[PDB]
Amino acid sequence: IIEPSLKALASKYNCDKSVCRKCYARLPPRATNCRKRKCGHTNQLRPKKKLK
Amino acid sequence: AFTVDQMRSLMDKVTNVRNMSVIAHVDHGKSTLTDSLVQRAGIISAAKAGEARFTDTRKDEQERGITIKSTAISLYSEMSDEDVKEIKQKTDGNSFLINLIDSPGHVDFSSEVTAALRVTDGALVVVDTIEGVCVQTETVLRQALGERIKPVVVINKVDRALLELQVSKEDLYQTFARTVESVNVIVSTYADEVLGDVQVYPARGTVAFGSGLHGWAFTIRQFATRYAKKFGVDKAKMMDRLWGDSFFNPKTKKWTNKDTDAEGKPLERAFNMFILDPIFRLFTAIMNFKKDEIPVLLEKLEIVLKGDEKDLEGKALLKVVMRKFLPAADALLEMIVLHLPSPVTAQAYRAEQLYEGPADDANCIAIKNCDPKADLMLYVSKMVPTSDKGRFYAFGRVFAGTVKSGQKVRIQGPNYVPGKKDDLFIKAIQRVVLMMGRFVEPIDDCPAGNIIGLVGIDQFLLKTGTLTTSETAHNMKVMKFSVSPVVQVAVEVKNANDLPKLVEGLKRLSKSDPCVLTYMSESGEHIVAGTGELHLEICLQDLEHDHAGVPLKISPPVVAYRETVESESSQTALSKSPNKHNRIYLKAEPIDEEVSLAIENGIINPRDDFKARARIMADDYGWDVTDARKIWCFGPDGNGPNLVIDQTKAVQYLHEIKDSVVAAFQWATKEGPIFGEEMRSVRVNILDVTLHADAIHRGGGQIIPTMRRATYAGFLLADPKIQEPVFLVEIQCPEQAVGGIYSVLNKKRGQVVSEEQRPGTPLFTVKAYLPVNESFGFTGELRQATGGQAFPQMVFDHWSTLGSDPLDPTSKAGEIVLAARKRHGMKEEVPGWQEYYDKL
Amino acid sequence: REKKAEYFAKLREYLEEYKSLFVVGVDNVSSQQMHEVRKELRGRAVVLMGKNTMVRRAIRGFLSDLPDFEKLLPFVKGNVGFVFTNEPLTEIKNVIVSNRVAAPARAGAVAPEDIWVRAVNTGMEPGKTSFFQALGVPTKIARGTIEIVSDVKVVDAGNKVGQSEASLLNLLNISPFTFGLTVVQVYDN
Amino acid sequence: KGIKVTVQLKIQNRQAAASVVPSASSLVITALKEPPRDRKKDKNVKHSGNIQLDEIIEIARQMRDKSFGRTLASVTKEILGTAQSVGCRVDFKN
RNA sequence: UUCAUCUAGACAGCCGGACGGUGGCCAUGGAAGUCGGAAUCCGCUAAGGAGUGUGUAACAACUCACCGGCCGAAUGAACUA
Ligand SMILES: CO[C@H]1[C@@H](O)[C@H](O)[C@H](OC[C@@]23C[C@@H]4[C@H](C)CC[C@H]4[C@@]4(C=O)C[C@@H]2C[C@H](C(C)C)[C@@]34C(=O)O)O[C@@H]1C
Ligand SMILES: Nc1nc2c(ncn2[C@@H]2O[C@H](COP(=O)(O)OP(=O)(O)CP(=O)(O)O)[C@@H](O)[C@H]2O)c(=O)[nH]1
Ligand SMILES: [Zn+2]
Repeated sequence: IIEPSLKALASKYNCDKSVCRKCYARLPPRATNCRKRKCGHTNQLRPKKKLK
Repeated sequence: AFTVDQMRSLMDKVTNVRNMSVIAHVDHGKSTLTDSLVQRAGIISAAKAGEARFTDTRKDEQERGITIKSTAISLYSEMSDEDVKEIKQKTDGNSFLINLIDSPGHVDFSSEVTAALRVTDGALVVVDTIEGVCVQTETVLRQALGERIKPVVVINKVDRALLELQVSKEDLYQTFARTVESVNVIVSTYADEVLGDVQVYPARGTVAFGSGLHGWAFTIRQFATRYAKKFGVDKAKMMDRLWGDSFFNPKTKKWTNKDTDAEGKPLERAFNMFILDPIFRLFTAIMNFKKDEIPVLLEKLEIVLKGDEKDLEGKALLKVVMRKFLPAADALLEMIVLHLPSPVTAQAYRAEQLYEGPADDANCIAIKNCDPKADLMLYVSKMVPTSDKGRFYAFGRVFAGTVKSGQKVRIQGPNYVPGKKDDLFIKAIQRVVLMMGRFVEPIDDCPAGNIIGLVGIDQFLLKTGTLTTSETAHNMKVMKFSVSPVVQVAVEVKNANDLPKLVEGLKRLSKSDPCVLTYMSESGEHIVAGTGELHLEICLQDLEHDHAGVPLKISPPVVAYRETVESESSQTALSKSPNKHNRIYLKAEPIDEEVSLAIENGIINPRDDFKARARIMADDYGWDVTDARKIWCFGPDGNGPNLVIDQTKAVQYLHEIKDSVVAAFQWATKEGPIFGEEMRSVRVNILDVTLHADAIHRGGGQIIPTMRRATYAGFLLADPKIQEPVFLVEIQCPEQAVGGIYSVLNKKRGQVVSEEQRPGTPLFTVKAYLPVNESFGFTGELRQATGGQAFPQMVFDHWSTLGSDPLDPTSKAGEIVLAARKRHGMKEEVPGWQEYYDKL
Repeated sequence: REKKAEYFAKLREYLEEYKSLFVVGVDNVSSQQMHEVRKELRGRAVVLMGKNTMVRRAIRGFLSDLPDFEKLLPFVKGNVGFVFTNEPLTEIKNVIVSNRVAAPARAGAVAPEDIWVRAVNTGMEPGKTSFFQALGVPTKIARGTIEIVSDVKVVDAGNKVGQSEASLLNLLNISPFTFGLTVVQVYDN
Repeated sequence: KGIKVTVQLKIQNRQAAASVVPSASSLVITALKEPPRDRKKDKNVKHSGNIQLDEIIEIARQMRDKSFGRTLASVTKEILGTAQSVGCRVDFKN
């Protein structure tokens, strides 16, 4: 365990970002095109699942 | 121990006797601190052999680092009598035996701590530094605290924080701070109103700590006392005002309460400059492999280290120095003789919980005074075995009288009052032997409050026992103990011959340990119960040998499917026999499901006179008054779920056909057509019959067909549905993490019943109907959804109703009649409607 | 804009004839029991704490029956709001500042000022007593009551309200998150 | 007494215990509607009723949890009817 | 292309409320602002949905819809090739 106010520092910057649906890159918490070119800027995103 | 064999002079000196129970988490540190406690004894392999682990006693303990059960400990400890009158007790002797028992963690096992906790005289729980309280040190300590008992916490493993965790002067004091405070707040969850004064205070010498690997401990006394030989007087003053205040010491010796120096700088720790600056200086100095600071620092504290023991750097220079400073023998056992009661003091509030009668008879003064001259009863719960097949010791404790070898005492049972002649036994005892760790020592007599092994009496008690010799007294309690009746496993011998070794194997395994339970199926099969999974692993693994003598095989158990019809038996069915001899019309009226709970219990027992049950049917069920017309006798086995009809035409029939019609439909009312076995709340209505002959052209093998397709057919014509049992379980846990219970019941086809409060907020159990067909690992996934602290209880109550249409192989019921038909052995469920519906 | 036309007429009908004008810039508020001070203030003065028309609140005084309407055109900032009465305003100001009901912050939002915590009694069962490891206060149970051993700070200047240590701060019942009804400008006629 | 989980009004302070009702949301519906309002709602669902059964509803306005203040019974009668999805009590607004 | 919004201060951005009725009706052991069944509501209003989404097992703690302040203007969607 650590202090949860500092957990709001680390988990925001590695954990609670967004993810693509067709090639599984990590995406910022508002995006609409998976910026890696291979899936072709697809409009299919979702939240990365919750902590534990 | 050097008390060999002076261990009888100390047992009559009853003020000099104490005994405890160290219960904690699993990979936690119990079975090595006890090895320092008996490293004081001259029974371990001295110099050095630290990892003694005297709970070994067996294999599958040393290879795992684990504990199942453990015997006691004898010892005697030497000290000064100035160092002992801090107890209130008027004790005279200098030597003290600590006849030590204990019991492990393991939430699976944790009915076993009750058998060694309703018998002991003090609770000494063990807590890690870096972990704090774990989840079941507190639950397993508070099952039970309602005894009363004296919970003295003894934390340990400060070395793991001390070298790995890089602990500083403040953070480890915050570790003891939040650990000790967060563990003693929970002690007064159900502490009593006056004698619940067992709030752990450190400065009163209670919270001793150290390492099992480095093998040492101390509370604040023995670094206030050998420190109090210098630098002032006295022990109670500088030990009392300690722990927060603090002093200054760069220029002055003022003892304030604040945090600010006169120019503004923060002061210090009161703790780690007084009392543990040598542990930072010691091990932080040693673990950099310096050679300049350790002899001079050895001169800084208590000349000298001995002999050869200088040069051995590398974990021996580490390993021997605190052992030179202090043992855990003049530390922890010093705390044990200071603040822990004798049985003559602690037993006075002990057996009003344990004595079933009112405070009336000679035991209500001879237990309270714990007379050594009085009657000779005791109490026995756990049954430790020895290295034979098993002629297992009765772990007993006498509460009254000096018990004697070669003695004749009455024996009683679990739930028994001595009025009747059944199950009280009058035998004599073989031998009265004592035990330390893995060894034994025979004795002759003992006063009250002393646990002894008891030889040979084990044949005549089941998992618990009292054995009295003043036959007006009562039984001693069973308390309705704790966790885990709980789970079921089908068990079966191979190769079809060692059934006697199995049945003697488990009827002796039942007397082996009281935590497990065993019983028989609906079919008389061999299922064994259990407390969880790894318990059945650890003992039902070695039901292989030492318990039975033949290897076995394990299978999940077969749920008792039942059969039901409910609605109207759609068509008036007909049956023509394979000989052209008769026709059968019928229109079955399945009775309500009130006879499901109204066919067994004492409201009706059939084959009475034929008017009294007419009063019960007309006055209680809703039938007519002309039911005395209706019925004669039914099936199966007397106790069947039917009582027969008369919709036959009342002209002549059924007094020459009954003797092979009521002797015909036992199948099917003991073994049925759709799934295979019997049915309840059923009622066929034979409208028409035919016997176109006399009693020489009918008979046995001609008339025992007659229901050959009849109540088979019109049984199976309406809907019918197969039927299941659904348990009445309850699950107890506090409301930190109840959130998994309702959800996991929802994912396992369960039913919430209620929710209950209590004066506090622990143990908020929930009543839940939970069906048997998915009730197998339910305790296990309940542990995965809670994480430990939720203790199921499970019992049978009733027979519910299933409705997923078994006659068509589509749904859940079609699946279980399908695969359970494949293990039944016969093939498909019959389509029919030309079979069983002969169109006449 | 024709639904913004009923922001004209609801501002027209109050700015015709009456006595006072009193604007209040209320960014931070707690609406619930301050419009129970529209229920104790039921029919006293309907507030108009409305739209971005700070330019056209002073432009649209083209009637010039009271030509002092041009006051807030160089006030294109602040959340203005009109109340009015023909009564002495000195007595209502005693009660419309006493709307200092407060709640916890936004689970970790801003903080007004550093708060010192003494050892004062509350008197409940031991509830969150085993849940003081985030802040780390020495606090002891005695007589079935919660008593504080030593004084440990909670907040510090520069840092704000949190969620670990300040969730339990209103188990001690102070009022950080209100920002009550604050005076901006008062004038008669 | 109530089928909806009812809020009550009683403080626990030194012999003060009498279950009185605050005239809350589902609490005027128990009194004004038919005496089958505490009864006949175990299997039933009944979103019906349009008979003008009262015109003097305002004899609980000093009890009905002061919200709109200045008018006798204007605002409450279009609150209920929707908040009171049993009936509507008026031909005023639906 | 079509339908819209505004220098009468639009859009994004941060500061702010995010209610009283009323922990709305049934349902639900319980379903309290956010969980199933229909409907679908006024006062305060600057605002409030039977609430956008987390949240306890039912609560309490969080995010907006609406419109307040920021500063000075052009933006928003659906589409079409
Ligand atoms: C240990 O305490 C209790 C509870 O654990 C529980 O009530 C358990 O239930 C076992 C069952 C008892 C039923 C009666 C004996 C007749 C039908 C039996 C069951 C059906 O197979 C219903 C429950 C569940 C078990 C299986 C086989 C389906 C039963 C069985 O033991 O066979 O019994 C023990 C004694
Ligand atoms: N570092 C360190 N490890 C210890 C200490 N005491 C025990 N261990 C570790 O624990 C294990 C030995 O088991 P031990 O902890 O003594 O007993 P236990 O955990 O109580 C066993 P049970 O709880 O089942 O009775 C080893 O892995 C050993 O390294 C200690 O003081 N320091
Ligand atoms: Zn991409």
